[PDB]
Amino acid sequence: MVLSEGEWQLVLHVWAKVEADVAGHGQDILIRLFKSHPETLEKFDRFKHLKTEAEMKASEDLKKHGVTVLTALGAILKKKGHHEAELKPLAQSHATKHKIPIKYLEFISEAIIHVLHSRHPGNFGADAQGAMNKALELFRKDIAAKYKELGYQG
Ligand code: HEM
Repeated sequence: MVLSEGEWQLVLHVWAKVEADVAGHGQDILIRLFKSHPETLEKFDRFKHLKTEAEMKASEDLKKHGVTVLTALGAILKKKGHHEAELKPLAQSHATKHKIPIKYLEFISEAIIHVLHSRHPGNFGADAQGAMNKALELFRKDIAAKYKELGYQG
């Protein structure tokens, strides 16, 4: 699949808003993920024990990891499809070290869309949401392909 320049502009326009507060958005997204799909929390030996949203919000480690993840995702999106190099180390650690099924990548995609829709309604209309979904689907398709080459494909 290929996104048009118009679609990348919609994606990068809302992402610029997200970058005004990377830590806050990372927190909102991770918490949304963990509450909506509790099973995903089990994959993190570092956060596995967090029982409530209040505990999650209070976690300095969780906030730090949210920044790390959003920064990695941001670097990928800014490549506008030419992200092959960035995808390699990412696919290897998630397939081989962390063992994350593709199923989970869809869950986080949903969380990202949910959060952007809540915080940026004016820059996240139907067209902008379609563009973001297309960018995330592209990301998932490429990660899935790498998973297979690596001998995993979760
Ligand atoms: C947009 C999606 C994703 C991105 C960009 C991303 C990115 C990252 C990055 C950059 C790290 C740091 C170093 C490394 O590669 O290990 C990491 C670690 C990790 N990721 Fe992801 N990830 C994504 C999705 C997921 C999902 C959906 C899960 C689990 C449900 C997951 C679980 C983990 C775990 C268990 C670690 C290590 C945590 C630790 O002990 O420090 N990742 N991820």
